[PDB]
Amino acid sequence: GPYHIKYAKNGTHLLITGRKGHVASMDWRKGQLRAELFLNETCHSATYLQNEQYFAVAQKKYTFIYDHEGTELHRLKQHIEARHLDFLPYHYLLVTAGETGWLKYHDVSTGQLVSELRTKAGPTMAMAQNPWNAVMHLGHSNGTVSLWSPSMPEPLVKLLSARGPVNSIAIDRSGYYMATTGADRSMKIWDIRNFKQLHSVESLPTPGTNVSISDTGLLALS
Amino acid sequence: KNSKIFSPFRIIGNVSNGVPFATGTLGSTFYIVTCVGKTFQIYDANTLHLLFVSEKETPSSIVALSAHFHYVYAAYENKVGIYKRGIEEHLLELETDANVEHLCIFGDYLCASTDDNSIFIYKKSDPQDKYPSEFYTKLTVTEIQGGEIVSLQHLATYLNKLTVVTKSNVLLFNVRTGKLVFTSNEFPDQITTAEPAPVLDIIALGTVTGEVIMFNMRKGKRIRTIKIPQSRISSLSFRTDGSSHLSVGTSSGDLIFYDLDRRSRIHVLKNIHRESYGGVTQATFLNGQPIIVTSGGDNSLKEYVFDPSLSQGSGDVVVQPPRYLRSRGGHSQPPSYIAFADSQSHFMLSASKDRSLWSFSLRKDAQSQEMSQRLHKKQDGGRVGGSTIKSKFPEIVALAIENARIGEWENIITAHKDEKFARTWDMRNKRVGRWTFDTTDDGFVKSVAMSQCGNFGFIGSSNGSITIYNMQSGILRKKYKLHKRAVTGISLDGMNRKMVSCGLDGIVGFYDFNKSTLLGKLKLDAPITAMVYHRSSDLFALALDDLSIVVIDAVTQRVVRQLWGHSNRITAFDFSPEGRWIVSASLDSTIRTWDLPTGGCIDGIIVDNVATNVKFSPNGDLLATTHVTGNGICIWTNRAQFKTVSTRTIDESEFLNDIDFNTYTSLEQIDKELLTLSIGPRSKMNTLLHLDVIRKRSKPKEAPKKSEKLPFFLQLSGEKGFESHFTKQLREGSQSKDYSSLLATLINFSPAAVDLEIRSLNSFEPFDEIVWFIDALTQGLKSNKNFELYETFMSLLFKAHGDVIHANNKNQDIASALQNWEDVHKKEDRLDDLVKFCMGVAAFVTTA
Amino acid sequence: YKLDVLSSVHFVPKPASTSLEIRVETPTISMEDAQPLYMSNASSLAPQEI
Amino acid sequence: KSDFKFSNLLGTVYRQGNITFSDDGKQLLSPVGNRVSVFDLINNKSFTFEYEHRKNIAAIDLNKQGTLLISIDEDGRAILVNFKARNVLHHFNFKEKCSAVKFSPDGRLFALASGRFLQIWKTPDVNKDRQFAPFVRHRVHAGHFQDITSLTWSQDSRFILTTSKDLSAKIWSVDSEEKNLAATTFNGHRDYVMGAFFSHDQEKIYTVSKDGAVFVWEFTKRKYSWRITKKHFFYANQAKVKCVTFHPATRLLAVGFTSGEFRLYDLPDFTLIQQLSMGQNPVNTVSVNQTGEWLAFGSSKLGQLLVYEWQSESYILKQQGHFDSTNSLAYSPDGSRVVTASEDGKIKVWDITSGFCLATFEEHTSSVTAVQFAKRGQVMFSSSLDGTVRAWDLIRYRNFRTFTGTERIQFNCLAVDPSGEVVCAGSLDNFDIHVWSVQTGQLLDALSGHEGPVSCLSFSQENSVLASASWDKTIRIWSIFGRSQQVEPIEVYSDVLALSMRPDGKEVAVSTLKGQISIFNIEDAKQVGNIDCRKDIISGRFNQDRFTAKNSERSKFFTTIHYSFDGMAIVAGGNNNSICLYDVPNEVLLKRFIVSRNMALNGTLEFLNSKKMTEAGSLDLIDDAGENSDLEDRIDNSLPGSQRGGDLSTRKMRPEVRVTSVQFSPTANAFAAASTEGLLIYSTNDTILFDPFDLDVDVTPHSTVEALREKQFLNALVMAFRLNEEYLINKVYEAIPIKEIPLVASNIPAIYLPRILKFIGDFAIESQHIEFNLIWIKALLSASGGYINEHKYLFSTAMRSIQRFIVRVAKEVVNTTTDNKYTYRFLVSTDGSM
RNA sequence: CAUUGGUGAGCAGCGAAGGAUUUGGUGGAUUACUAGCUAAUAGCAAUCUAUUUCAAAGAAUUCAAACUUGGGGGAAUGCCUUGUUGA
Repeated sequence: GPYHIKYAKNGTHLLITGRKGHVASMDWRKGQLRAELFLNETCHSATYLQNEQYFAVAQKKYTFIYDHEGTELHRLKQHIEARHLDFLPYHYLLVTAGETGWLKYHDVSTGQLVSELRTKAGPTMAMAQNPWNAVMHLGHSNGTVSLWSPSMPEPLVKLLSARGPVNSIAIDRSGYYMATTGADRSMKIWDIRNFKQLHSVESLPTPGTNVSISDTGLLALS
Repeated sequence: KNSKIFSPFRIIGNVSNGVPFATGTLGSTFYIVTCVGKTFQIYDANTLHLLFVSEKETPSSIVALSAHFHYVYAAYENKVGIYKRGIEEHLLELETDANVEHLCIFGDYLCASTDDNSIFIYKKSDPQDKYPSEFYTKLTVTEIQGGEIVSLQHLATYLNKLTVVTKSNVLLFNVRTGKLVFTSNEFPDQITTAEPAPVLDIIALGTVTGEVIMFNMRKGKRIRTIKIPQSRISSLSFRTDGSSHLSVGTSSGDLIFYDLDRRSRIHVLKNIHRESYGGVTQATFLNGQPIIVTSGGDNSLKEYVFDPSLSQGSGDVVVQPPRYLRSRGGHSQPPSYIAFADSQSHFMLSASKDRSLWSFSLRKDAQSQEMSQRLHKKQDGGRVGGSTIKSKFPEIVALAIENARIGEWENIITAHKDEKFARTWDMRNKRVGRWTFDTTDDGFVKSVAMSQCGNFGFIGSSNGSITIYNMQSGILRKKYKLHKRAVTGISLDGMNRKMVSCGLDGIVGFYDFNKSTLLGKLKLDAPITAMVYHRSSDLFALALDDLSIVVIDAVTQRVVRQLWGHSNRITAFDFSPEGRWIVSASLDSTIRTWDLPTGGCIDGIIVDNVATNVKFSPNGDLLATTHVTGNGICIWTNRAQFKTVSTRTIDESEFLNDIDFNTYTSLEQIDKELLTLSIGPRSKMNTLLHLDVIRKRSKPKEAPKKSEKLPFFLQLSGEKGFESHFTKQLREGSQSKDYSSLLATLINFSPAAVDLEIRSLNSFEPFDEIVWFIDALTQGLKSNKNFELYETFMSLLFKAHGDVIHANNKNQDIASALQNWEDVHKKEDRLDDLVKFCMGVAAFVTTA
Repeated sequence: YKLDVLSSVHFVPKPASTSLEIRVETPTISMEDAQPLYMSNASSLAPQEI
Repeated sequence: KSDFKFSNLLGTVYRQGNITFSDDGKQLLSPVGNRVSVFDLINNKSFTFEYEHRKNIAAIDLNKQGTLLISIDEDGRAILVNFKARNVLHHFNFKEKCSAVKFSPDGRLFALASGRFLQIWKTPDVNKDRQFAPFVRHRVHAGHFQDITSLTWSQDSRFILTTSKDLSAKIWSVDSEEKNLAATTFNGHRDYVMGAFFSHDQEKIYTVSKDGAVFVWEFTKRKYSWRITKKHFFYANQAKVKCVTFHPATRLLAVGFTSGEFRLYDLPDFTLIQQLSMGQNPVNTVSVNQTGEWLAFGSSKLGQLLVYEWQSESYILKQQGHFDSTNSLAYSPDGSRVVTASEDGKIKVWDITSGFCLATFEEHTSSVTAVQFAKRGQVMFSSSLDGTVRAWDLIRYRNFRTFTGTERIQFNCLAVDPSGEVVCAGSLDNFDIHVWSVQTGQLLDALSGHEGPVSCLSFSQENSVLASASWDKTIRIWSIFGRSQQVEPIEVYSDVLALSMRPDGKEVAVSTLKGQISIFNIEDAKQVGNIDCRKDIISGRFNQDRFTAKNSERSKFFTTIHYSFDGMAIVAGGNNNSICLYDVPNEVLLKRFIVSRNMALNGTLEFLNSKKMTEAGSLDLIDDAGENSDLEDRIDNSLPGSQRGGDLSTRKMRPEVRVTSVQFSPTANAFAAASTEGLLIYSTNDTILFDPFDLDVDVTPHSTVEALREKQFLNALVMAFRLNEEYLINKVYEAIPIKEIPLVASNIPAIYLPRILKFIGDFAIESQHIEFNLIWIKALLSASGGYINEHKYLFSTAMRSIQRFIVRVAKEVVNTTTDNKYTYRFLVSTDGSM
C-alpha cells in the first residue's frame, strides 16, 4: 500500500512501511537491506527506536518490537490500536498514541509502562514531540492541540488551533515554533514559548495533509 | 437493403489497413489513431488496449488522419470530420467535387489539399475556440510551380508558413495573406515522403530511388544525402531521446536505423511487414522515448524498443539492436471459417486463407491470441517427417468444437484444404493437439463432426467412408461405408443415439450408434452440400443443389419443410439458438431469415459483398457473418431479443396479428353461461375474507415512541362535498335499475376500501341501501363474472350487517332481495358438483 | 457456544431434559410470519384440547 | 425435456447494497449479491434476473419510467439492463468503488458518485438498438477532497448536491450557465455528512451527518447567502447514523442508526413522529416509495428486509434470508412451497411464486441437518445435531413429537415411512439405524450391521423397503415389516455418500466418493449401470490452495442425488460449482449448470490471477480489516480453523461455493438446488422453445386456423399439438365449444394425453376460466382413466399439478359459497328478535 | 529360467538443407475495452506565477467517549470516583 518514511536519528538508515505488511529496514546509502518483513496485517507506522538495531512498528492491533534482523522481540499487550508512534531518545521512552484516545509512554530499557494518559477527546489525529522540551503535542478531532507530559495526568496546556480536525503538526528543532494544519484548509504558525500564534494562512486550496520543519527553519507542506 | 431483425454492431478483428496512422500525445501519454475501412480506432500506446472506436461509419473510405491533443481530424471523400472521443463534434465540407488527399493542422489553420493541387485553408473563428471552422482561403499550385502535391507539413517557428512538398520541389506558402514566398531548386528525382526534423529549418525528403535528402529551408540547400539503393522509401522518422538516430522504413518490408553523427547504419530490421501489402506504411518514434511504432498494411501494428547499451564508457558506439515489444494483429487475407467457441459468446475461432487460426474475443479486443501451430513430441518414438523450413498448415475448410472435455484432451477437429487428414486442436492451451486423423481410403477430409460428450470424432472423407476416432488417445474405432460419393455432412444426436450423414449422391443416411446398424436411407433429388443439426429439437437442415433448404426431422425420418426462394448457390446457413429460424446467406449477395413454423421468408438483407459464413450465437444475442472481402467479422444483434418481431412474407414485395406476433391474449369469458373468476391476483378473495387478522399479525410487538406535540391533521397537511361517490353511484343505479357501473367500481376498489364502504352502508331506516346493495350483487351473479368477488362481498355483508337483517327479517323488501339471491345461488351450486367429481376421481386414479 | 464452534460442531448432544411449557389459543394466521399470504386457518388447539 | 434456465433465487431477500422501489410503489428491487430480485408485492409475483456480476452489488438504480436498470457491483463494473425485456444492454467499467447511482427525475441523464468525483452521464435510449458505446458523458466535477458518500437530485433536474467524508456538502448545477446560480459548499458538521436534501420548494436544505446532527440551511440575511438557521440533534449516545432518507413532498426524514433503531421525523421543525427497532444489528439502507407511504429498510448482518407502512404502524413484510447456512431442502408435495432446514437452528417454509417465507419454526437448538415431508403435505420431520428428530404438524404449527436416542448421538440423515408410522434416523457417531414409531413415541429398534457411519437413508415407497448406504462402502437393504426382518448387503467400490430411490421402488441409485453414480436393482442385487461423473465437474482453486484445481479432489464427487419423477433423469450436485443433469437409460449427461460466477466466493474460478500473486503471498489473503473506520467492523470474532459452525464472522475465510441439496419439483419441470447463496430454482419454457412432434409439410399455424374456421376441432387440436406451439394450443383450447368437449376428449390420442394434461394444469393454476377447465378435466379423466391408472409414472407430475389446481383454487370458491349458503339459511329461517 | 533392476554396444522401423532434454529474460492474456495532469462546468499538456488574494459561510452533548482487558489473589506509591479542610 501507500508507504511511510522514517529516517534514523543519525540519518543513516531508512525504515519504510507499507499499508499492507511490507516493512523494510535498510541502509539507504550503501544499499543494504537489514531486515524485510512481509507482515500481512495492515501496518500504520514504525520508528527506529534507539539505533538501527531495534524498531517498533504499529500493526492491526498491537505494537511489535523487532530486532535488527526481523526477529520479533516483543508484542505490547497494552498498546492497543496505535496509529502514531514516537521515541523520546534521551528518556528511552516509546510513546504511542492511538484510536482509543489514549496516550502511553513505555520505557523500553526496563520494559515498563511508565504512564497511561486518558486523552478525553477521542481518537488522536496528529502527534509531534517537542524535542527541545520532550513534550508531546497531540492534535485531536475538535481542533485542539494538547501539550502532554507523563507525570501530570492532565494536559499541560490546550490550544485551540483550527476549526474541525487537526491534520498534522510539526515543531521546530529549537523548540520555539509549531506548525499545524487543519482540515478547514488552514495552517497556523504558532509560537510555543508564551503561546502566541504568529500567523494564520487561512485558505489553502486543498487541506494540508502533512507538515515538517527542518534544521534551517524550512517549512514543508504537503 | 435494411433489415427488420438484425442491426450491425461492429466489425471485429481489424487493427490497421494501410492508411498511415497518426500519433497523438495527451499530457505525457500517447495514443494512436489507425484507420480501418470507414471507422477509425484509438489505441493506447503503453499497452495497445483499444480505447475508442468511431461511432458512426463514414459515407466512404477514410483517406487521411491527423490527431491534435483531444481532437481527431479524419479526411474521408470530400469532407473533413473533427471527432472527439469518437463522436463527430464538427463537420467541414469542402466546396469541390475532387477528393481530399492530404491534411495538415497547425495553429489556427487547417490545410486540406484535394487532389487537383488546391489547398483549402480554414481558420478558427474565435482564437479561444477548439477547431477550425470557417473558410479562409483557397491556395492553388499550377503546373508551372509544381507537380502533384506529395505532402503538407508545418515546421516549428514559422509564423504563418505551410511547407507544401510536391513531386518536384519544396514550397513555402504564407497562409494568412496567401502569397508564395520561396521555391526550392528542382530535385532530379521524384519525392515520396517528407518529415520535419527536430532541429530548426530542416526537413527530410524521401525519394523513389534510395535517397533521403536532409534539406534546409532557411537557406534552401541540401545539407545531406543518404542513399538506400534498390528500394523505395516509404516513411521517415527521427529520434528525440538524446541520441541522433533516424529510421527509414522502405516499401519492401524493411526498416533501417541510421546514426547521423557517425554517418553510420546502426541496424536494419528485415521483413517486419509484408512486402505484398505495401511494406512499412508508417513508422513513428514516440516523442522522447526509444520506442518506434511501425504499422503495416497486413492488419498489424508493432512497437519496438532500444535497450540501453551494455558498455560503460563508450556508450553511443555500442548500440544494442532494437528488440521487440508490443504488437496487435489480425488476419491479412479474408477469413474462411468462423465458429463460436463457447456458450457465453466470449470467443470466436477464425481460420483464414493466410493459413492462420485466431481466437478473437467479443468482450475485450486485447484478449485475442493466435492459436499456435507448434507440434507435440511423438508418443511412438520416431521422428515427424516434414520440411525443415517451417510453414503453416493448409487453409481450413471445416471446424468442429466441443467444450464438454476442455482442459483434459483436445476438443477441436479441423479439416484442411487438399489434405488427407484432420488435425486436433486444443482451445485450453490454444495450441495444436497431438493427434491427426486419417480417412483411410485416399480421400480428402470433406467434413468433420464431434460427439456431444467430447469422446468421438467423425471424419467423413471424399470417398464415402466414415472413420470414428477416440479423442483421448486419438485411435481409430469404426468405418461406415454407406456412401460412394463424398460425405458432406455428419452429425450425432445429443443422446449418442442416432447419427445422420449426408452426401453428394443425394443421400441422407440415418445410422444407429449404440448398436451399429442402419436405421434408414433417404434419397433426395439434388446433391447435398451442407448439413446443420439442431439437437434440442432433433431437426437438421440440408442445403441442396436445386437451391433449397430441406428441413428433416431426424426421429420420424422424413422431410418436414422445404424452404424455396434462393436464386443462386447457398453458401452458408445456421439455426436459431432455440430452433425457430434458419438464417441463410447465399451467392446472390443475400441473407434471408426463414421461419421454420410458418415456413416463409420473414426477412431479407441485400449485401454489397457476398457473405461466406453465417453463425448464430450459442446465446441468443449475436449474429456473426463474414464476407468475401474484408479481413474482419461483421457482428449483428437481435432486435428480436429485445422486442417482438412479426412473421410475414416479405421477399416478393421487397425484392391475424395474434398469429403474426405469435402471442394470444385469453378470452375474458368464453360463454355467457360458464362461470369465471376475477381478472387479477388470486389473493384478493382471501385477503378480503381475512382482512383483520393479517393486519393484526402485521402490527409490531411493542408500542412505538412518539412526541407530544403533533399536528392532528398530519395527513391532510402533507403538502405539495355532500354525498360520497360510491353511495351516489349506488343511488343512481337504484334509480335506473342498472348496477353495472357500481360493480365496475366494486371490482376496482382495493381491499380496505371495500371493507370500509360495506361497513359504512346505511342500516337503520327502511333499509334502502342494504336492499340496493343486494340487488346489485344479484345482478352481478346473473352476469356470471367475478364469481369469487361477488360471493366474498356477500360474505362481508353478512359478517357486518348480519344482525340488522336478522332482526329485521321477514320484512318484505329484504325478504324479496334475499329470495332472488337464493334463486341465483341455487342456480350456481353446479361448480361444487364439478369439483367433487374431479377431486374424487383424480384421487382414485393417482393412488389406487 | 464458543467450544462447539471451535470444535466444528461435531460434539456429543445434551443429556436430556423436560419442561412443561404452556400454549395459548390463537389463530394460526397470527401465529405465522409477517407477509401478504398465509397457509393455514385453523386454531392452535384441538377440540379435545379445549 | 431438458431445457432449464435460471428462473428464481429463493430464500435470499437482501444481502448488501441499495433497496429501490418501483415508481408506482408496487415492486421492490433488492440486491442479492450479484443478481437483483424484483418482488411485485401486489400480484404476489417475484423473479430474479438471469445475469450476474462478478462481485457483490454496491448500487442499484431503476429509471422513473421503469425501462432501464443500472446495477453497479463493488469496484466499478456497471451493467445496464433493459427492464421490461430482462436483458443486458451494456457493460461499463467505472474503476473506483462507486458509492451511488441515481437517474435524474426527468430520466435523460444519470449521476454517479465514484471516488471524490461527481460524474454525469447521459442515458441511452431504450427505443433504439445496441451500440458499441452508448454511454455519452456529460461532465465530471472534482470539487471534493475525500470519497463522496451521497448524491441527491433536485426535483427539477437542474441541480445536484453531493455529500462527502470531507465533512461537507456541495451544490453543482447541471448547466454551465447556472454554475453561478449554484456553485456552493456547506461546512459545519463534525464527523461526516450522510445526507443532503432539498425542500419541496428548493429554498431550504437539510444536511444530516454521521455525528447525529441535522442542519437546516436557508438563504437569508444576517448581499446575503445561505446561513444555518437551525441545528437540531439526535441525542443518541452509542448509535450512529448509518442511512438517511427524505421524502420532500410529505416532509419526512427517515433515519436508520447502527443500534437497530429507525426514527421518523417531520423536519422543518424536528418532531419525533415515530421511533422503532428493526432488530439488534445495524440498519444499512432506507428507501421510500414515491407516494411516501412505504419505507423499505434493510440490514446486512443476518440479511433481512422490512417494508413498513408508517401511518398505521404495520409491517407490510418482515423477512430474513439466509447466506451460507442451508443444510437441506424439501418441496411440499406440490409446486407450492419449499421447506429449508438451516444451520441457525431454523426451518423456514418459503413460497415459490412470491418468494417470501410463510413460516419459521425455531425449536432445535443447534443446526438442523435434514428435513422430509410425509406422504402428505401436512406433516414434516426434521433431524438436527442436538441429537433429536422432531415431527411438525403444518396445520396447527406444533412439534407433537420429539424422538431421541438413548446415548445422545447427533443425527445426520432421516427417512420417513410412506404409511406414516415409522421414522428412522442415521448418524455418524453410532453407525446403527435408530427407528421410532410415530404415533407412540417409543423407539422400535436399532438396525445394526453397518461398519462405519451411515451417510444416506431412503424408503422405497411402492414396496416399502429401507435402503441405507454407508462409508462401509456398502449399500444395505432392510425389510423391516412382515415378521421376517431380513437384510441384504451390496458392496460398492468406494464409500457411498448419496442415495436415491426410483419412484417405482425397483431401483436404487447411489453416489460414491470415486465419482460414480451406480444404479442397482433391488429384487436381485445386481448392478444395472453406472454413470461416471468425474470429468464433467467444474472444480475450483481456492485463494489459499497451494495445489492446482486439476490435482485437488475436494470436489470431484456428488453428495446429493435425485431421481426425477418420471424416473428417467438424475440431478446431481456436490461441493463444486457445477450441477449435472443425467439420463439413466442412456448413462450420458443431458446438461451441466454453473451455479455461481461470483469471485467473492472461493471455489468458483479454476485459474487465478498471477498479478494478484506476489512473492509475499496472494494479494487477496491480506487483512483488509484494520484499515476500516469502525471499531465493530474492524474487530475479529473468529476462532482458529473452525468451519461449518457459527456465524460467517467466526471463520476467517472466504465462504466457499457448494450445493448442499437438490430436488426435482413434483409438479412442474423444475428443480431446486440449495446452495451457499440461496435456493436456485431452474425451470423450463415450452413457450420459448420450438420442439415439435411428428410434423409434416401440411401442419402450419395457417392450416390450424383454417381448420378452426372450418370447424374441425379434433384436427385443429392435434395439429396444434404437433406444432407444440403454446399460443396455438391455447387458441384452439379456448376455441372449441362446450357441446363437443366430451367427443374431442374421447377421440384425443394417447400420445398427446400427457401434453394436454400438462397444459391444463399450468393454464388452470393461472387462468380465470374455472368452469371451462373443470369441464375439460372431467371429460379427460372420464374418457381416459384406466390409461392413467395403468401409466401411473408417465402421468405423475401432470396429475399432481391437476390435483394442486383443484385443491388450491376451486375448493376455496366452494368453501366461500357453502358458507354463504348456510349463513343465509340461518339468517332467513330463525326467529328474529323481541 | 526370469528380471515389471542399472549401465553400455548395435539393428529393424520412423525420417525434406538435422534432432532431444534442461534453462535465464521480456511481451500479451488470466473480470467485460469510454484517453493524461490539476486548484476541475474549465485550463494545462513548452508553466503556473508579477490576480492568487478579498467577500461570504463555517465553533452542542458546557469533557459522552478504550464498546478494544487471558484466570485467580492483591494494589505501598500511582490513576479513577466520593466526601472533607484551607485559600
